[PDB]
Amino acid sequence: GELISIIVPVYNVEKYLKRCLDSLLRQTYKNFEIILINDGSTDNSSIICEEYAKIDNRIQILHQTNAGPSAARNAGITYASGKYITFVDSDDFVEEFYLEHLYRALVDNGSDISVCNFNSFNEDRQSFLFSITKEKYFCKNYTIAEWMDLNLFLTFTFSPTKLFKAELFEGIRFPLGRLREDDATIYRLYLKASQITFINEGSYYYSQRDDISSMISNAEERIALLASMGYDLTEQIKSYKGRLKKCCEDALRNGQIELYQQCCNKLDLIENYPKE
Amino acid sequence: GELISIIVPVYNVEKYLKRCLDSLLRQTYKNFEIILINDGSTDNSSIICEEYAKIDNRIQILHQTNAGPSAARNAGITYASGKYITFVDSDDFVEEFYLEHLYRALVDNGSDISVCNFNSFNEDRQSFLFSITKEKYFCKNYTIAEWMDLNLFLTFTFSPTKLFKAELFEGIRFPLGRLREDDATIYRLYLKASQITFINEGSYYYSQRDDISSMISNAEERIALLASMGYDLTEQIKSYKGRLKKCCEDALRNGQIELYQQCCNKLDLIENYPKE
Repeated sequence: GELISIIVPVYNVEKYLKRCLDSLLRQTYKNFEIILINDGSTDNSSIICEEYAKIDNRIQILHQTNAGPSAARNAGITYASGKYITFVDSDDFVEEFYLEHLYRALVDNGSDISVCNFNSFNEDRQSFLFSITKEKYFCKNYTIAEWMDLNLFLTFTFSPTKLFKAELFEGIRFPLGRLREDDATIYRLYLKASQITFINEGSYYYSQRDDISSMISNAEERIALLASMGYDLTEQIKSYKGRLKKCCEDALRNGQIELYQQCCNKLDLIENYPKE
Repeated sequence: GELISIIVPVYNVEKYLKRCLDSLLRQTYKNFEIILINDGSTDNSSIICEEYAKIDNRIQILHQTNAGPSAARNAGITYASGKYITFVDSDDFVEEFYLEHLYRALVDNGSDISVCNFNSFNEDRQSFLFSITKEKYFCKNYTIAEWMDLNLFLTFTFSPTKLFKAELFEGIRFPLGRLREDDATIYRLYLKASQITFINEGSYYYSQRDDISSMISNAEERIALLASMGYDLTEQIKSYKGRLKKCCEDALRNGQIELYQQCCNKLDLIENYPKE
């Protein structure tokens, strides 16, 4: 198979990194590179990275001065030479057939992107939560319009579980210094695609154990773009109202007063002054 | 007539302030207060303010530590006790019948807001440009939907030439530390109104002699709000695409590289990947 680039930002994850890398080296799909971007870790993460690189030549390390998750992923994208690009968080781990299933689903269907689901692992209790069962398995091709019309966490705000043609990344980078960076970026990759293939399997495990401002501005930017391109807004509008409610209260609790002012005003307009 | 609050931010306008204030004290509509917000001027502006306060008791001065145009206007809004609120830039000046015409247009039509046009004065050549002639005069009542469907400078991004019921300002303030603050605020006041009256007279004179980021996020925010409230997006979408073009090139010229990738990417999507 053609080369897949796995981009893995690493920042102070010494407890979890070995589990992650072991689950990647066990992939049944062999032709990958793993790009570990150590974002200036101050625990043993950087050492663990070096140790794994010494026993598998598919692992490439980039050490860099701490600059945040966006900067780490953008470095991953710049360094990747694969035909495909996928993201794995160093907190998490995957089934041994993860990559292969994503690959087949993309190539056999002629899609530009393939997406699977995830299950969770509760670290506090050391137990899986299998929300996605075999009985609920399905696979499906989508147009972009069908894809954009929906969880919203899996789809828009979570960068892993997805396999991207590398050419999609022309002009697309994660926004610097900001959290909710996936939220701002992943959907722009969808808008580049012609067809997206989804597989409802939980092959990625999300280990389980805020940036209000970005939450709001990401939603506004996404709505403006979709509108300018002629996509339907119904769901994005509901999402936006929901985020405004959360912001209006949480900004106040955090003492983010100008943000509070803004969000309340916006929520006041939508609810009490709609068009007549 | 009921009290009109005229909010006038003052920052280092010693050359122009006397002209502005003289044109205001000559108003045929007498029942106003002028709130001068000296935003920590370092020329003779603050002294000129004090001199005028001594000969007309309708003038109230607020001195404050320099905090920007938004902070100055927000201070004006907080201190205003009028039933109506209007803005005058200290750079500019008005006809003697300016306030009266705005007042009548609002009250006689039962509107929540009245708006007039402006002409310009070229300071370098000391000459008027009468774009708005008497032969092109008209007056008209508008719904918000009719109003929102258009210059765009006069309407959305320019805070003077408009008379607002004071009640409209519940929850509405100019955004701190940002330029294009008018761009972000004025239209939110329109959305509070039931009916807007426009008078096509150039009774305000704009004296004639950048914030790329805000330009873009203001447009995205406005589109998201309007969409959420059910208004039409056609013109805003055209406005947005135009600002992206300007941003894509100007951000690059200024060395604003992350902003440049963002705007190019957005413009690339809109023009080369519209919905299929």
